[PDB]
Amino acid sequence: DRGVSTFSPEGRLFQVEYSLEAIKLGSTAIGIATKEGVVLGVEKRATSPLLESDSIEKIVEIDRHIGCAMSGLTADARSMIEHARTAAVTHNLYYDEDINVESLTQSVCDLALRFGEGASGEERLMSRPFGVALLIAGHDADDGYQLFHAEPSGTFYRYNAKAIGSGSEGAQAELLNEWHSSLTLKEAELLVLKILKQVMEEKLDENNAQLSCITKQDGFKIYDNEKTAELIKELKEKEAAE
Amino acid sequence: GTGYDLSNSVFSPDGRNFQVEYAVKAVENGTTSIGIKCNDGVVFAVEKLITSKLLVPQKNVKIQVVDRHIGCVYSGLIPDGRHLVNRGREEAASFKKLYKTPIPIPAFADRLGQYVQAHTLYNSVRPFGVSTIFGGVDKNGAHLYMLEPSGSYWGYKGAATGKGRQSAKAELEKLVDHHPEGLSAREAVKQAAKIIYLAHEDNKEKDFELEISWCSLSETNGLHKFVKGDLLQEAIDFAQKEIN
Amino acid sequence: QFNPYGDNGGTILGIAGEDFAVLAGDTRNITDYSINSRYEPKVFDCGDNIVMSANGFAADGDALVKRFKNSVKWYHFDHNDKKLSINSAARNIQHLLYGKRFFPYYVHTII
Amino acid sequence: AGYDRHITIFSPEGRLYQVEYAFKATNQTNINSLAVRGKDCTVVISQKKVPDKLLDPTTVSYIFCISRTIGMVVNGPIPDARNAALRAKAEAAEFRYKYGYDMPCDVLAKRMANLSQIYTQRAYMRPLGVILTFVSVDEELGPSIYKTDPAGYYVGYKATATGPKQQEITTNLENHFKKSKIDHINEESWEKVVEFAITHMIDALGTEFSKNDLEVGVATKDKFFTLSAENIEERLVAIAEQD
Amino acid sequence: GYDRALSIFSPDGHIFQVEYALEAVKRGTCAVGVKGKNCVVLGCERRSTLKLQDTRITPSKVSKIDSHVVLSFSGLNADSRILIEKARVEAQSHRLTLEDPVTVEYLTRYVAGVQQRYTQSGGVRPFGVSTLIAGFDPRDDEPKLYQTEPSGIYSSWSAQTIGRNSKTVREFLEKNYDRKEPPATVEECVKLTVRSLLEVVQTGAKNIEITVVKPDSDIVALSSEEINQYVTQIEQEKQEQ
Amino acid sequence: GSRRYDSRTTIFSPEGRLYQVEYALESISHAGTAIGIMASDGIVLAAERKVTSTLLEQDTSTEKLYKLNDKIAVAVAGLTADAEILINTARIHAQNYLKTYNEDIPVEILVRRLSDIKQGYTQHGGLRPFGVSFIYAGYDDRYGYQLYTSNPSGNYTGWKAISVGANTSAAQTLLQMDYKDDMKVDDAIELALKTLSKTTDSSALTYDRLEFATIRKGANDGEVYQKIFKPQEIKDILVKTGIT
Amino acid sequence: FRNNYDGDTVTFSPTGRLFQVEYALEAIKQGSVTVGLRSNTHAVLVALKRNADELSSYQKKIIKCDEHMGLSLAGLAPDARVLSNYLRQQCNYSSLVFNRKLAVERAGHLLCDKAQKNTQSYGGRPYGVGLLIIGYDKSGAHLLEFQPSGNVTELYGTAIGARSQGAKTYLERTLDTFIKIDGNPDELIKAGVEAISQSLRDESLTVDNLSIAIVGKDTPFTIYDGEAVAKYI
Amino acid sequence: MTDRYSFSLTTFSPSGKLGQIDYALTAVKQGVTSLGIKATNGVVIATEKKSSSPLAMSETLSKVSLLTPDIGAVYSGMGPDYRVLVDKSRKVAHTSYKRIYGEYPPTKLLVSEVAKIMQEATQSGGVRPFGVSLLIAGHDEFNGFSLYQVDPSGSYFPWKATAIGKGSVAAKTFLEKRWNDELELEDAIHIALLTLKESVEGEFNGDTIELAIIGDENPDLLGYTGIPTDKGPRFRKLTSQEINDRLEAL
Amino acid sequence: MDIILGIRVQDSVILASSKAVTRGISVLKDSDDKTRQLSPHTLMSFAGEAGDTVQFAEYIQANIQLYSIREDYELSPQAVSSFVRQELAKSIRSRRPYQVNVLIGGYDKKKNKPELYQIDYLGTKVELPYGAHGYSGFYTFSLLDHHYRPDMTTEEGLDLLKLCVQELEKRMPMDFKGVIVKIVDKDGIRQVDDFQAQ
Ligand SMILES: [Cl-]
Ligand SMILES: [Mg+2]
Repeated sequence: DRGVSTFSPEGRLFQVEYSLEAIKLGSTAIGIATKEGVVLGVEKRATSPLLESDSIEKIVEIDRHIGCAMSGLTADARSMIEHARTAAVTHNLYYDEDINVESLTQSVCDLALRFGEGASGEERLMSRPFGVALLIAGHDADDGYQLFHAEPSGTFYRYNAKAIGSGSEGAQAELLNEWHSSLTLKEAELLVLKILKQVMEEKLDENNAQLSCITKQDGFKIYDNEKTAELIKELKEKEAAE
Repeated sequence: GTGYDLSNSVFSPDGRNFQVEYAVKAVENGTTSIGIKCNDGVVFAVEKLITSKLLVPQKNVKIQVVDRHIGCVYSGLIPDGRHLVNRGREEAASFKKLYKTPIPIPAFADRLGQYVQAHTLYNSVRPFGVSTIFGGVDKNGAHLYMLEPSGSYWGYKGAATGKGRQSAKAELEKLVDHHPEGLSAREAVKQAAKIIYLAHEDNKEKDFELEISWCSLSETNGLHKFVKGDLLQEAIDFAQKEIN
Repeated sequence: QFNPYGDNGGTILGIAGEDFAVLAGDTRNITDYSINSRYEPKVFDCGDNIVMSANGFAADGDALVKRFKNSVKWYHFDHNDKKLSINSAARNIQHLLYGKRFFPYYVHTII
Repeated sequence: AGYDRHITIFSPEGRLYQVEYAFKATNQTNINSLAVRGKDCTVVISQKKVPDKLLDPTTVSYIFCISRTIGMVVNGPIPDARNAALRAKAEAAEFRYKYGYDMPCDVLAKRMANLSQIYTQRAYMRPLGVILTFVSVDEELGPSIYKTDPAGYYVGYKATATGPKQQEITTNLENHFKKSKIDHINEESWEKVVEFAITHMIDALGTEFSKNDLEVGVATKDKFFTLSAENIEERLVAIAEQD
Repeated sequence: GYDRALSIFSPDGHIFQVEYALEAVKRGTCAVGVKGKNCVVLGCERRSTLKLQDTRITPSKVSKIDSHVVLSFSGLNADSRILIEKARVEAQSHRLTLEDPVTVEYLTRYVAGVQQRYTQSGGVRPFGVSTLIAGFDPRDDEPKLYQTEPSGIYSSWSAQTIGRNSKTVREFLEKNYDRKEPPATVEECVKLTVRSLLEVVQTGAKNIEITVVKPDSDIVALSSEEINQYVTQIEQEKQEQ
Repeated sequence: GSRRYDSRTTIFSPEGRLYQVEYALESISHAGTAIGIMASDGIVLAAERKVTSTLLEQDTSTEKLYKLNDKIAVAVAGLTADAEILINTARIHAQNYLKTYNEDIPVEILVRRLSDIKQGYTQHGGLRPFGVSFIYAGYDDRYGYQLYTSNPSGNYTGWKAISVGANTSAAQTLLQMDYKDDMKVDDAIELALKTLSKTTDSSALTYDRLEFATIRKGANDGEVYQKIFKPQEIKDILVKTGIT
Repeated sequence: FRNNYDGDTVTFSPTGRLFQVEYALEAIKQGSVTVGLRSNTHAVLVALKRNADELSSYQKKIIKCDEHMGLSLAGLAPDARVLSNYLRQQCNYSSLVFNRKLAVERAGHLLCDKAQKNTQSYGGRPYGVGLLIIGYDKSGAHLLEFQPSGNVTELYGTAIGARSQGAKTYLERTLDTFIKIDGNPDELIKAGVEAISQSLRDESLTVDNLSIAIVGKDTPFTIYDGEAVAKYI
Repeated sequence: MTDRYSFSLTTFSPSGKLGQIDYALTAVKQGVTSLGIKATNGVVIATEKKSSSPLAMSETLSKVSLLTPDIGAVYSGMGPDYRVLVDKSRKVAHTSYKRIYGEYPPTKLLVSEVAKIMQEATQSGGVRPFGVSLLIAGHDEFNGFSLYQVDPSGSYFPWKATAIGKGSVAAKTFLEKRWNDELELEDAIHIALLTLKESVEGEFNGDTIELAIIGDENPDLLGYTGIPTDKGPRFRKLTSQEINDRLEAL
Repeated sequence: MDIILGIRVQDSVILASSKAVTRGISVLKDSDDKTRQLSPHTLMSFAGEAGDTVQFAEYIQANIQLYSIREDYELSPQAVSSFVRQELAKSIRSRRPYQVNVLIGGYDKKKNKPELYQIDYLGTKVELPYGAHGYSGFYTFSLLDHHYRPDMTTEEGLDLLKLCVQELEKRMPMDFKGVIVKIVDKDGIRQVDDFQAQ
């Protein structure tokens, strides 16, 4: 056949580029970073009405000051979350302090290129790259509120706002215009909820969409369905206003 | 059918290994390098293509020393040559550690020979993309060797490989005929400079830098040393005079 | 039978002020009843405004200080030149020392 | 389906093409070698061809001193020849150390043949494109010639020949042994056995040899040695004073 | 030794080996699970390619992982055993360290993790198996029902089916299962399960096996007669119209 | 590299089938037919020897009926060499269980273990599966007389009567026709021979082409007895049943 | 032709080429431009940082390896992280064992040999990144160019990445000028900014876009980003 | 480096054939004819010494090999494959039996051990099957005389008489006519020499024929006296002279 | 050390195990249950080294409970004891052996007969009408040699234990803080909560 860590004539890794195609078929995930906190929102996308929606866990806690949302082959994420949670707690054990959001992200991305059939470097025993992209949102005392996009390429970008999944290119163009440096946390909540409603195939309600935030004070919290339901009601009223 | 040239260790119906013969093309593509065996030592010289004025003169050294008595120069893929000398150095250290005496040149030759030959036994490795000219002084006289990607090597009076190997070999053949009593170390350095300048005409588009080294029993106490300053200029001038 | 440990003597003293701190130590290095050196520094600037001294077996002391100095260098590389807080250094040294719990560094260390 | 010619697996005809192509590599050097047994010696003659004037003729050899007693001449490329040589030397040294007596010619032959057989069955190892002719005066069997090939085949010979014009040298020696009715060269001195080997080499190939065109190895009781250019010249002068 | 990457991405961002593993599940015999107010029921159809089997010894479709949790499956029977064994071992390992039986969610999350690991490990193919894991968390009366698939994805269902003609029996459950009023009795919970299988099984008294799980490790498998009674009563519901 | 020559024995087809398992079953479909029949008072194993000669020593011959335990035997269909590898491991597992618990292994536990080994070659290792189908005839004090079957897929099932190897479709129809639950061993011996006699690809069903075994609990004992029939004993039962 | 001999790095082409290596070299040309140049006293790295969106950050291009050595990347960032991390260890090993700052020339030799091993073994892939290493050792200021092929070259100045030929021609012309900028860091940086700006086309180098590093006689390897590079735009 | 061939080179084809085993059996068919006949009081195994050159010494190549003092082996197909199988067979007789039970293995079990080695070459990673069929003749106290055939598949069967290689089809037919359950060892050697004459094209004498028997104990071949229980090896290779003596009564 | 007694009567096995756990010159607990239920009709009491004692018991319990679920069947008391003996017989030649002595009391539902197995840390198994581990045996075996009958009821069996405990409370140096008594019969395992004064 052809090697799993083979270069294309255009100087790209085939398996990484095919991995990015899998992520485009995934459920939409949106992150917005403000000076009041970072908001993470995801499309649940239940395949059947019999599927108990609240069992869909696409936003997960890494530590009290770091959360992350996933998009693509969500099963692949489990071992990435496990490494991230271990890296964060392990760092706290060694240095009696919270891990830097950037350093946590860099640790998760170190896994990404550990694939091959015996590549001459170390011992990368993993048959393929990850089929999932992560939006890692957190706070630290050094660089404040941060949002990171972690790809299976092993590169990570810091975004003021970022959308990944099926409706990404559409949502990203919307975030381009709507984001300013002086957004409030509430403004960012409605904005994620608005852009999700736009790209979601289903009508957005408190069952097929989930919000979460990370603030310096209360840390990373997943919004319960009652709290999200009122923010949806608040959105519709402000859209119908003009 | 075909496909006999897609895997390293595969024999073609005519009993050839095409992957080895393709490695030879990488060598032929490379810079020209020579070796001259004089009456009590050996002289190594190589062409250094100056890509631009940005290359720091006299800095990007190509000729490598093994132990303190062996010189190695190669043509083709420079990294592959470095990998072979790295092995050669480990190989020479291993020998000296057990037997005390510094490795004889024939002994060292077979050590490189067996290692290069090993990279033609399996499809999981690529053959070496370099022909290496090496040698020095040991217990019983001076020795000059040339090692092909196949693992094939012989002893030589003179050796040449790379871009302008024909020009070189032709000039070497003239020296062997016109000096049956043997060339001197001093003379062999001047003569090496000329042959590089003459063999450069197969690459005359790009300006080049000359690099010579030698291992003489009388002139360097049987240690590998680089030709520098006055003796280098004297050799460059001898070549620049006889190119016209 | 070979004894891996020795005693190079010396004494170290740390006092904390309201807005300052001192780490002092004698410069004498000894073996049994012989003086090795009258001036062999024992207290070291490790960077990030941390001073360290591992007194007891000089070899194990130098080894520990050397590994911690190296630990500070790699903290900078791995966490965007962030300053290693004194509390973070303390916890890091606990792991350096407990790493050799069953072949210990024969030193009493103060930072 | 068509990869049964790339690795050492069976073709539908029950054939190993990589073994057959390895045999083809043995003639790449275009060198002919023969071995004959004397009354108490074994002689190997090989053609010595030095095309390049820049080559050091003294270093060009396809005859190897494996042990004090065993000599080996190779037909094939020198890298594979030297691979086989170093292995035989290592196996001869190890045997002596473990079993407390010099490895016999036929046992080294069997051992080297068994190694070749493994490359014939395991995919990741290619066969060596060489034919190894081992010679000695064994302390049990006397004058001995044993030859191995890339297939892992080996057998003892009264005399043998290897290379492109193998068949011509073979039939020449055959016809001599049909006539003499004996299985060796009836001669006391090895010098005359070398002269015989060179004489029948000339007769079969139909080529005259100078001192630098040949390469000779002699095995006697408790030593194997190669002849110098001047030892061969003395041999070439002797055969000249008969024709 | 063997570490050849069998599960890899294709140009369109698909892992064909995981995709073809789901096709092995589609081939497998239908399995269904509905959860009532105070119980979960697992129904599975039996094949009829060869009929001369000893039903005493032939491995049954619903396996006990612990005394309080059960696992049914659709796909390769051989593959299912390796997952069931690993689950049963983990169930005991959890009890030994945490001093508490596994939650149904935890046991599922483990089995899901195993299936996932075989999708990006060298020299292995994914499991040709989807599972329905059902039971009650320790000292809990809230019924639990989870599904896993070869990809390693898992989630909980009010009711779900997997295997051959799962498309049909899911359609039935979607327009027969009210989340407002789940089957309040054990009886009417089993009735809805058999009804859903009868859509696919095509007159199968001996071709339908049912397992009822109630709180506090109360698991029982219904006999042919007990199920045959439900089949008799359901066929009268149709004929009385 | 080596990737070029990898068959990939453990992959799914687009339809979700295991190529090697399917082709291994095709191999077994050509092997000599083997039948198991479970009665109220014992079990019968009958197998047809594929290919025979006048010069084939039948007295010292065993190619289909092997003894795993004092209470468990197997009928083989496929590669004899492959079967002997699995039989040897199955014999060991039975002895490991006895050493551990001081009780003879229950039939299903042995069958599941062998079936789990076959499943291994199906999911990992990149090796060909075992071209073998087994009929397990055994007795334990839990389920009494048991008859199992296993195939290269590593899937196993229990039966009242079953056939493996050649013409299973025809053989299974004839068994399903004449089998009753209240059957005796002597009735099962007859049924087994009648079925083989009508599915045979040869002229007549003679003694020299048959292997026969029964697992009975001889009433005048109270313990289970395995009887692998001798050539003369097969010749006798062949005349009594009315096949001469 | 090419399609049959580019499956892996272990395969030579009939012309004697390694296509997997050449494909890795292609990943560099697609990478954002970075420039290196040295006098006798100082060595400067000037790198153009690239952004994904206007909402994203400009990915860092310069990594510190020791107090006296550092490098700029062009191509795959993870491969730059692996090689830079290896070079950090070799600099670190030299310090701890020999109490010796690792010579820039020897740092080059080690990167060369590490890259080479990925080009001769099956299963492995070449590194998909080019590196410009600067350092002040015992033999003055140094600039190295690293290529995934394993080829390392000591130069007065150079540039790698997209439109890198623009800067390389400028430096080849300015050679006699900038080589003599001794004991003036600000003038050597300005000469490096005038070099990289010769490879612009899309935009003009802004504050959070430009990345500069310097090492020299009495200057430890320090990276300037943002506000700190405002006086060079 | 490293054997990266960790996968099977023998795989089931859609028809259910194992290609490499079938192709191995084809290689066996091309091989020189070898046969075995079992008598009441012994077994005989015979083959033709196909000399690859008249300069070659046919004596220095044993196609018939002693495995144990009571077990002998002969083959048809690839000589090198046979040579390494004999080496492994001799060693496994010691490691897996004699070093445990303090006696040589019975014929059927040593055959079973050779069968296993050849089965592993059929399934193990990065290997081809052995291109030989073996005929193993042996004696043991509790089974008496026995003769076994072993094929590349690893399958083995006991024979009263059989042949393998070139003219096996014709040779098997001639043995079916001449064999009875009352043959003496001398009668079996006579039948063996008759059967092998039909296979041989050129010279048919003691120097071109290799023949060995598993018969009575040879106390003269033991090499020591004084242990009554040790009566000597049952395996004996007939000399060039001993064959020619029986060829005059052909 | 700790007191581990077992007694097999007509239709049951009775296990009596001391409630005291002591480190140094302190009795840390006076209500310790030195037994684990391996299966509904098999009980194992244990005594020995501080850590090894419970770690080994829970390890055996885990393995038997795993087997029970896999086979949906209860292993015979004989089968369980044979498994335990082999684990100890492995342990004794390992880097650090389990220093644990066990009694296994089980009702074989197949044979309809109670069974008591005594196994020491070496892996020395034996089936007995009555058993003891450590120093208890030195006084209890001669008592039971005298007063034991095989046809005794469970009630007679408890009276015979009460007599053994009274003797150990009179002549043994250490305060073992009474015993927890458990009956293993056809109906499974129950605890005699009223042995403080029966
Ligand atoms: Cl060997
Ligand atoms: Mg005891």
